[PDB]
Amino acid sequence: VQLQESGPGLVKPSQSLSLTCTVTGFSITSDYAWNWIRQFPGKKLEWMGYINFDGGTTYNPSLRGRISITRDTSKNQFFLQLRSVTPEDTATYYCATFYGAKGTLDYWGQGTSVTVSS
Amino acid sequence: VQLQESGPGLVKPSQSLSLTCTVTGFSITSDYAWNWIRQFPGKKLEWMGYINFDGGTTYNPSLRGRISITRDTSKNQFFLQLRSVTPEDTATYYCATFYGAKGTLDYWGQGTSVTVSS
Amino acid sequence: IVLTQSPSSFSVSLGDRVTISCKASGYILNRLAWYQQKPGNAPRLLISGATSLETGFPSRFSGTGSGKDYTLSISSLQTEDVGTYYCQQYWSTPWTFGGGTKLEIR
Amino acid sequence: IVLTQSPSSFSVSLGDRVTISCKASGYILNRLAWYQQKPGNAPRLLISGATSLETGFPSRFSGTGSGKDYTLSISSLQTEDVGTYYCQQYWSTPWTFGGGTKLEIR
Amino acid sequence: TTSFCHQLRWVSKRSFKNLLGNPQASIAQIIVTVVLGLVIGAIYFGLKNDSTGIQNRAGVLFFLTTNQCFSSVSAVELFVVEKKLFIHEYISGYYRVSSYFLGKLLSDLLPMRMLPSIIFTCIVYFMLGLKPKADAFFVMMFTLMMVAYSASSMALAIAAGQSVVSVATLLMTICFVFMMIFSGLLVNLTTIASWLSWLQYFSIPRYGFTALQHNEFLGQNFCPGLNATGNNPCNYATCTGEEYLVKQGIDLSPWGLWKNHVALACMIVIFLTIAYLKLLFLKKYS
Amino acid sequence: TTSFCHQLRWVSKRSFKNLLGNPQASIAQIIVTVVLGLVIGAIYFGLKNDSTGIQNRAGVLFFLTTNQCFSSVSAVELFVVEKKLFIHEYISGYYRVSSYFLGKLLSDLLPMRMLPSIIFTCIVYFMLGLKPKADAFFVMMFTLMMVAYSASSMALAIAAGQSVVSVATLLMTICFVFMMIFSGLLVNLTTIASWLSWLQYFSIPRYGFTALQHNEFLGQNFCPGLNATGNNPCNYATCTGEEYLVKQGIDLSPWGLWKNHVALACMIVIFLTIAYLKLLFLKKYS
Ligand SMILES: *[C@@H]1O[C@H](CO)[C@@H](O[C@@H]2O[C@H](CO)[C@@H](O)[C@H](O)[C@H]2NC(C)=O)[C@H](O)[C@H]1NC(C)=O
Ligand SMILES: *[C@@H]1O[C@H](CO)[C@@H](O[C@@H]2O[C@H](CO)[C@@H](O)[C@H](O)[C@H]2NC(C)=O)[C@H](O)[C@H]1NC(C)=O
Repeated sequence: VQLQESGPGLVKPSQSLSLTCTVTGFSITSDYAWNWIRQFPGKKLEWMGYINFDGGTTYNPSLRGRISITRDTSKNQFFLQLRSVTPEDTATYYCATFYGAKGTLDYWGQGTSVTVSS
Repeated sequence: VQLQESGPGLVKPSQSLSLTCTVTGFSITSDYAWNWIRQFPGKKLEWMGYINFDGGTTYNPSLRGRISITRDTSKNQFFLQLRSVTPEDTATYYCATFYGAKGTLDYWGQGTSVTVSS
Repeated sequence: IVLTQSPSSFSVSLGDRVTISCKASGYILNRLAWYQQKPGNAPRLLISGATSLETGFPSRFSGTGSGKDYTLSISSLQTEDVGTYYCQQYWSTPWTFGGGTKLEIR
Repeated sequence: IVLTQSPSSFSVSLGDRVTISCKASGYILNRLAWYQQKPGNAPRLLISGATSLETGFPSRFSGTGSGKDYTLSISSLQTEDVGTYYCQQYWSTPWTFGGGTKLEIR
Repeated sequence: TTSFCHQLRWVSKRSFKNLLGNPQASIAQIIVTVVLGLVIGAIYFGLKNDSTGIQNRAGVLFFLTTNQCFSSVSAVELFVVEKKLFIHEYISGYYRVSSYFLGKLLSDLLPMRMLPSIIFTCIVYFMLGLKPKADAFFVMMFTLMMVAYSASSMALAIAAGQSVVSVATLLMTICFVFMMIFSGLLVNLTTIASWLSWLQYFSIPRYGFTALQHNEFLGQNFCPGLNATGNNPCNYATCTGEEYLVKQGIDLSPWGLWKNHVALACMIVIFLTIAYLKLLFLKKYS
Repeated sequence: TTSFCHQLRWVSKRSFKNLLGNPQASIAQIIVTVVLGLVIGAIYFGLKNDSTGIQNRAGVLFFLTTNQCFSSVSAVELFVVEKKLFIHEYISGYYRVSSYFLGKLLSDLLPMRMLPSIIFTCIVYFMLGLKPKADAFFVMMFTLMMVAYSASSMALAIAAGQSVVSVATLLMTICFVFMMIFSGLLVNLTTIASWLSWLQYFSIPRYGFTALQHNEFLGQNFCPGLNATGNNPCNYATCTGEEYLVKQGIDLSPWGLWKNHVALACMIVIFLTIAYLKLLFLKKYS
């Protein structure tokens, strides 16, 4: 599977940001569960959340009320929007592809830095 | 895995018969479940029973009280003995190797005809 | 659970599409393997999970069906594919096979 | 469930055996993947199920341990294997990763 | 006297007003099923479709059905308390017995068994997040209705014609536990040995629980990231609602949903017939 | 009078002979737990290690613990029936209150709660085919003992000091169902939301059921042909007893078995202390 996400490289604080991970190779509603993972500046990682193939979603409970992940089945796209951002959320973001029956995040997006700045 | 069973080619009725399937390639207590399958003269098949890796056994409930399957771990052998035979039980016999997580009887012995005859 | 593989014979010429329909007695839910017994050999595994296919086969074999109807379908029936095909549930012990279908050449 | 990957640094020379010990906070029961992040890339999957290994790796990598101690062990530490290695439980959402271990060259 | 209709309307008016006249047994049960519906709404709130979905969805269903069964044990009371008034009112000849029985069944059983069914479905059906379809909500609604009337019908069939509530209460509790075990949850009904697997069919929460998990598992899916249609090297996985149903031993065909209800209504008619024959045979004993 | 020992030996002799003198409440419960032990022996006979093993082994354990819990509801009776004899015998001053309470607890509770535990374990432990080890049989034996004494201790703690058995009986039944839901079977205790997942700890069958499935799943294995140590492309499989325990949320370490028993004995001491303080505070009310 081949993933590529693209969006803005900045957002003002206390707003929303949207990203889109165009998927080529499968269908979003075909098999796997589809996932978003941030990475703080430096080292630390944090799984954010997946929408699976049947549109149900699961979000990291640290990010309550602030993340939403949507699905556009025809273009094989899935979107995050992150509401009420903070310059903490300046982080590298990733879309990654979760197998389920292997359990491990097998495929990953190439990555885009997102900087919340005033 | 490479299986080979060998024993008598005959038994008198109302007795017991023993067969042995020497296994080369795995250990009997290592991974799979290990299985015995007869085949009536002509076409029909009948799964008889498996001892798995941890010595528990499961037998085809048509063959109640009559089959017993034992294990000899050092030589990688597992045995059937069939008690109170009948010339119905004249059949080709097979040892076969059941994967579990694939569910299908993946490997099979080469086969030995067993004829209950007076 | 008894399978019911009907009919037990077909006589279809070479290079054709032939259809075998295994009918369970309960639901077996894609737990249905097809085995391909030659004359004088042990039943080699052909179709696992009722859709997939074990590697080492000419990929002309196609397992379809769900519910209780299952179907092995052979497009371009070759010479090697005459034999006896046994469906086999593995949903629950005991793992009853089918009656088998002896294909024939026209 | 928080992992605890200690320590977060090692400086071991080339061609050696190095040992990384990820320590969970509960039992995670072999649900522990190792990821191998380069400088400037996305975390590529290295060890799945805490024992196995995804194809496309030099097979010098060996995941051991059970209970709560897990351990990636690298025999003959090459040049390509400097990086940052993140253990990651996937026993239950949320899937906390580890703090990562930045290897160094002596 | 009047033939059939005016007397059951009039006696049903009496005991119906008597139920409206008594807020204790009514409103006590109503507040119990409301707050209990809220607590089951809180504990199971937002049923996820993770690995932990199945045993959680099949948990709450096994509660509700079985809840209804012992919520029928209070229905032992309704023919035993007024028994002296029943025999005194029959030796004087106020009514016909079928008019009495069909009248009193209209009075207490038919409305009071409707309320915790519809209250349970309406307040737990959307907290839990079961199937968003409206007809599935209706099948759960009607299913809890029928299992309430049938467990209550068995409570009448055992209860009617006795003077002591307690021995019939213990006897009903013992038969409800022996029907509890033969629901789908607690034994796996498929792997009972055949010489006593036949008595599955005497169990009322198998009918209730089997319907409530027929209409509610059937479209579902329970392993995230695993489509599991034609599932491959996970076998043993139980990653649909179908595989949980068949592995539980339930007819996945749409008739297999409703034969639970025919078995229900058949148990209603037989059990009420047994209570009816007990009334015709004990009416002159007095 | 005598200080401490002769009076509890003598009153314990009285009520102990009174229990030997009454075959009804004793032998009725004994034949119920024997034939019920036989029926659970028949239904679950020869527990297989197939896919259907887990929900069958975790079925019967969830029965037995919960059985013991409501088998403690009869222990509501023992301080409420003799209440007039208790207050009359205290205003005359036959005894000390700690001598009375520790004496009567020796008389009824300590032997009668031993019998269905040891009978259940000895007749269902080998029909079912649980773990052949002798110490595991001992842990099940002692575990059913402790959960019987603790549920009975809660029955005393709520029961003591009242005149009516029935309201305390309904109140105990309501708290036992609200502890039933928080056992491991019926909710998956891990995925309760955190603001009411704290009250797991108030539930007695979580302690009983958690111990009984700690000592009995822990070595097992449940998918035939699948070794499942370092299990690969079955994830989601639940093919050990460990994965069922951790997925259920139970401390797989050996302390996690026995902290259930410390929590048990702590609940025994606290609940009997509450009943003790109720007796010291109501002894002069009379
Ligand atoms: C699971 O994957 C299967 C394919 O293996 C999907 O089933 C088929 O999907 C195609 C297009 O995606 C349809 O044209 C067929 O009609 C589907 N067949 C069946 C039997 O469903 C299926 O859609 C996937 N599951 C989900 C929930 O989307
Ligand atoms: C399951 O397979 C594993 C191997 O993946 C076995 O584990 C090892 O087995 C060898 C010899 O069989 C022993 O020397 C090791 O001590 C075992 N290691 C562990 C961690 O157990 C294991 O024996 C198999 N399971 C069973 C029940 O036999």
